[PDB]
Amino acid sequence: IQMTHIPVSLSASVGDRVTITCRASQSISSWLAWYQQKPGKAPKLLIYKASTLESGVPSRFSGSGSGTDFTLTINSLQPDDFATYYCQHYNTYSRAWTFGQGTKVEV
Amino acid sequence: IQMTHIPVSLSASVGDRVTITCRASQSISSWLAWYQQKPGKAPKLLIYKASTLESGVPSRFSGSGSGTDFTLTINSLQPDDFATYYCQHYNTYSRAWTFGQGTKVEV
Amino acid sequence: IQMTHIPVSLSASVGDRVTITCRASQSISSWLAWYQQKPGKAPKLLIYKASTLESGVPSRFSGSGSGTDFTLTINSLQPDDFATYYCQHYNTYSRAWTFGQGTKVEV
Amino acid sequence: DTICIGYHANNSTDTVDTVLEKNVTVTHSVNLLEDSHNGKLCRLKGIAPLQLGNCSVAGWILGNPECELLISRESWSYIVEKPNPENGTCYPGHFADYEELREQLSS
Amino acid sequence: APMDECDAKCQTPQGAINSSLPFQNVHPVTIGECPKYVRSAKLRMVTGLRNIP
Amino acid sequence: VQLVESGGGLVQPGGSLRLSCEASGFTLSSYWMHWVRQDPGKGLVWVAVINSDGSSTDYADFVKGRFTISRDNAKNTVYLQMNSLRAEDTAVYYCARAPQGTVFGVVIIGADGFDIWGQGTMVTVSS
Amino acid sequence: VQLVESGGGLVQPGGSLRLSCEASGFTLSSYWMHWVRQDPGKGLVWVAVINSDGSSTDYADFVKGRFTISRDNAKNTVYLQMNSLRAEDTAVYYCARAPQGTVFGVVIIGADGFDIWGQGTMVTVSS
Amino acid sequence: VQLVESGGGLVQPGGSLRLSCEASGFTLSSYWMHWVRQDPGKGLVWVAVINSDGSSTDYADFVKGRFTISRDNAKNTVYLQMNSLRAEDTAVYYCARAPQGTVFGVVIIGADGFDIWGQGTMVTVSS
Amino acid sequence: LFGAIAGFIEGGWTGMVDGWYGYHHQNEQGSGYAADQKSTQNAINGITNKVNSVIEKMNTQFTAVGKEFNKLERRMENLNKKVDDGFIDIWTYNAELLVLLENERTLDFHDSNVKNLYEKVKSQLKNNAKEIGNGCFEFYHKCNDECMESVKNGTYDYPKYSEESKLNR
Amino acid sequence: LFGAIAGFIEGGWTGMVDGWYGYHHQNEQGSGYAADQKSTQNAINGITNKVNSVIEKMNTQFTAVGKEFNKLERRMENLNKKVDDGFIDIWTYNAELLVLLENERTLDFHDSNVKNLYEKVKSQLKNNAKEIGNGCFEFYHKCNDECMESVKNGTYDYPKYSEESKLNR
Amino acid sequence: LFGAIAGFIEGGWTGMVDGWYGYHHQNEQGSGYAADQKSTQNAINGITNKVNSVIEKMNTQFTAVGKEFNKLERRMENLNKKVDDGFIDIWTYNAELLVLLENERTLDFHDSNVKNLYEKVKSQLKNNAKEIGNGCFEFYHKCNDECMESVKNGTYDYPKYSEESKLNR
Repeated sequence: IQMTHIPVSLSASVGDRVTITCRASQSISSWLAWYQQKPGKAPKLLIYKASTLESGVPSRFSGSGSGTDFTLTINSLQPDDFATYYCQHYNTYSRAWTFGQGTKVEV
Repeated sequence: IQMTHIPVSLSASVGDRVTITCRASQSISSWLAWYQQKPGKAPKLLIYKASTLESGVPSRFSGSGSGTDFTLTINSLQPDDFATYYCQHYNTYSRAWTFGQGTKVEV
Repeated sequence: IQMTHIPVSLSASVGDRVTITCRASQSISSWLAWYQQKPGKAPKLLIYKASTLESGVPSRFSGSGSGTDFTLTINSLQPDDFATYYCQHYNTYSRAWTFGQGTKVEV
Repeated sequence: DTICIGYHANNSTDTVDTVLEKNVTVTHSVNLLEDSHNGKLCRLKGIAPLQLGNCSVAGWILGNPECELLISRESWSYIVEKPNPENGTCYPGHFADYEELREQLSS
Repeated sequence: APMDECDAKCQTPQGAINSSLPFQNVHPVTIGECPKYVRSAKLRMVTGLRNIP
Repeated sequence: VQLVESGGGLVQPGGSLRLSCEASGFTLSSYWMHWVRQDPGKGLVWVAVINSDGSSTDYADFVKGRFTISRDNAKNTVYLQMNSLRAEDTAVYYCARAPQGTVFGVVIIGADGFDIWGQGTMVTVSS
Repeated sequence: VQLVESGGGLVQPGGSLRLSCEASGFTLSSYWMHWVRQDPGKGLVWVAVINSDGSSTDYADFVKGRFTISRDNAKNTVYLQMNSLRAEDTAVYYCARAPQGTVFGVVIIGADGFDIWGQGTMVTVSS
Repeated sequence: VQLVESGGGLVQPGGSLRLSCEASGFTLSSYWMHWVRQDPGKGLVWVAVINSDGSSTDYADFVKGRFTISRDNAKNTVYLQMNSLRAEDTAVYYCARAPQGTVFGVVIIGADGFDIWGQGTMVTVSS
Repeated sequence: LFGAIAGFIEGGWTGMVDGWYGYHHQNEQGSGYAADQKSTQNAINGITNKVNSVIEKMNTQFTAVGKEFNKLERRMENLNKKVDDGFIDIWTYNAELLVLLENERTLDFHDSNVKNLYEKVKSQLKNNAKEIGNGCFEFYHKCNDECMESVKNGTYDYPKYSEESKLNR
Repeated sequence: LFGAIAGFIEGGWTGMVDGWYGYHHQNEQGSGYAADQKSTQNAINGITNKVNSVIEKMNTQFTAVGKEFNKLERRMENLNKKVDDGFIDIWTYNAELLVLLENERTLDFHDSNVKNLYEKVKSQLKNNAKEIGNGCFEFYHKCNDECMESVKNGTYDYPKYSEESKLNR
Repeated sequence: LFGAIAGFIEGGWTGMVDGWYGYHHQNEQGSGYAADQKSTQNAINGITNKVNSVIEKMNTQFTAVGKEFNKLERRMENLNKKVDDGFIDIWTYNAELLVLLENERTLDFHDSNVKNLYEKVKSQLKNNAKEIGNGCFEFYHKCNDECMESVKNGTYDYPKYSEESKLNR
């Protein structure tokens, strides 16, 4: 299974909507997780099951999608929201964990 | 398919509940339309799907029935409700459009 | 079908929640009736369908259970609630009416 | 000679959500939600609305000198008031039970 | 909103609605024979099959 | 409503006896009628059942054709005729009423169990 | 929204006529078009129906190749050609519009019957 | 809650190394443990996974029996031993925890993804 | 749920346009599609009645909204807002759950209709035809447009072809 | 939904009255209607449980209705009427939808029971009987009342009649 | 509802742990249990979607509760109670009933899967195997681990074993 990120890199201003799309080689249902990693740190989970928010994640993040096309929307971009975002296909059954290349958001 | 009226003619006073019953030769489900025609004029559609009222038709009209037997009831008969009432079996699928013989409501 | 009582006899004080269990040889769904009988008198029906209170009985009686295990609770025991309690399996279909041995509550 | 049993497929992009699946493409569907509107206030059963304009219900009912165009109007379907009316009670003071009067005039 | 010369059946502060559909998501405030306000953004009921072409 | 039973008494072994329930306050044609027996101080034992039309009857495992149950809805009476009585069959006999459900005889909603019992007639056997 | 009819008149038996409906207020490319007729004093009977593309047309039992239906959506008109007319075919002809069905031709939710009718064109057959 | 990683260092090609994760704050016996390597600048690559009981382990497609993953719940630690390391396997290695699932290993409700990660140990292979 | 759609009949047919369910036949006289009018008519009746019945259970709103409260009437305003929000939440839940559950039920219904049509044809044909398994039957006797139309119409004459089919079997 | 009721069994039997589902047998000793006790008992248990379980979720009203407001409390009166009417509308919708959906589910349940009983008899008989298709099996061997009672009771002895059935087949 | 679970497959298997549905094979090379990955994966996806889709329709409460009224505001207080308690009742219903209905459906869902899986194997084996009826098939030809794995994988080669199976049958 392969995860592809569109766009590979993107730039936007603070207070603007942004969409990051992850596409799958096959149908992976809602077995997707969105992580955020800042340089020289460890990733923090943002979304699991393609729609659910981790406790502590601000409500400005919104995940949406099913099947083969998925999306992370960061409404009202903030300075603490400039990092590399990763999509992961995780399936404990069938033992499949796969990470995307990642998209860097800049200003 | 044949559609018949009971009674052929029905005379009632103003403010009296009226009831016209249309019976089918087969089971036509809820594919019925009640039309009203005053002498020397085009018919106006009162009810479709044996229960639903066309927009603008007064609420004093009611529709009821399914299968083979159906009924139009005009509670609180008013002077503008003295006309000829027709029951039509319409089925765009199977292409069946048939009109009833007609009922007359007099004073 | 045999219906057995646990315990055969019981001693409890006023104001004390109590519990009488009746077990069935096979599965009898919710076909249980709980009766109460004071000495030298006809039984009075407390519960039918293993959960439903008969009209007129106090709300303190609570029936529960299904299948093999059934439980009758006299919450907040009162002086009038000292009698013998019978569990009956009644099935009009299959024509099976069977009474339990009995459970005597004392002071 | 072969006979095959099958179903109907078309070029639809209509999608529905089920309990078992999300974003299921379907041959035919109906939309039970209304999202569009005219955009302009319009009459209701013929009777025109009463747009007070720059004056509020207090100014309309006390006869504010700076909006007399509402004096002629006597029948209406609903009243339209600006979100922050400015031409209300010219002489400063307290209008007793203003909200109660608005409720009374709403009917 | 401005005032037109329509003949509508429902009126909301954002504008009028002319539909026999059972629900709406325009505005909770309504005047006339109006559909029931819901907070959803999509209520689509399937009448056909799964599309597998 | 009430059920009043009669006919109990002392009968010698091998004898015969008749028990009768009379209703007061309800129509007997709309209830199944049950006969139960309770040994003095012991538990309750079911004996016989008669339908609402006298067509279908049932008897317990210890009644090998000894007992015959019958009904008369016009007089609102239920009859149980015992013969070949033995020393074991001595007890207080109760008449019980049970509702008749629309589906066959099963009640889906409403009252289902033995709603109204009698007062009990003592039947004793000895020499 | 209204429908206007034209072309009706007196025609001899074994003749020909052309009736036409023009629609104002709506585009009839999204409506099935029906031709019905009412005898003077008698009831309503249905003659012909034409689809929203002209591909599927249906005719009543009494008309066997006599009548031909046609439609021009650009001109917003629907035509009916009658040939080999007889004395029976003497009636007021009405043009009705029917909403196109949501699924196939069946409307699941919305208007379903003949919402808008014409005014009537009198067709007479006599010598 | 935290995971701390140790053992990362410089090892020659064809060498061996032994990374260890210690978890403070929770119990290791109720979490799947994952080892995820990230090349400097490049993305995240998943390396290995060990179950709650150490019975089922899985490895990536680029590790040909080189790596062995082990667990010790009593000591609250998870170890990953690499042997026959090549030049390609130089990266920052992270330790991730994943919740167990209500159905088999798949979680139906609640937290599902890698909730808590480590800080990273830099493993460099060069001569 | 019944195994017909996306089961042993994998994909749909874009060449059939006159019905939801139907047949695809291929004999020496040619190939063609046809729609089962009876099954599709029953499905249309059921779907129409379900949708309409669901709708009429909700009476159209024939009222108005809007109230105002002063500063010393905060409790009234909170109560009114709570009532309005609770009613909106209950109705949103009802609408969403109804659509979800009814959508699953409708898809199951269509699946069942296809399965029942397959079983009807199978029961008519019996051993005169071979069940390939992709939704198709291969006849053991030569069949023309007449016997095709008999199979579609339900008037298949099994005894007529029994002797010929037995020899080829 | 399962094709048994109003499917390959065209209509019901007025002659059997001891059950919902049953058998109709015809041998040299006569014809008769019997009612399957196990399946009908299971159906009664399920339907009783469903009806009661639906009822218990509807808590009995144990309160009162009625309030009075003076002319200066029109907002109070409007709020009270809104609350009462909204609760009535919600409960009416709940009851009506519940009845509709449960009715469809119950009819499907009965269809499933009839189909399962048919399949049980079919699997019991195997190739000792021929499926006529109207819900009936014509035996390839002579069957008395004992073997009919065996089929009804589920204790059919396929090997005993296997030799005789094979010869006639 | 479909007759697989608790029907012609009496009980479950404790030895199978890797999936809900699976196979139990026994050849000359030994006996073993395997779990159907595809069917169990589909079931997991369906049940996860069902649970989550139900859950997200009820948004979490964000406000607070509690209001105070003096002796002259009793009509207020009752109204407040009449709202609060009322709403609770509705939600209680909307929860309890939901689970009830959903629970039944889920079980039926599982039943269907088992049935479907069984049918698939039928369509793979045809006359190469004999239906015992307890839930399995006795092969009419020798089968090793390769052909058993083909049966589980859906790639059964019917033509290869057709000649051998025909002789033994």
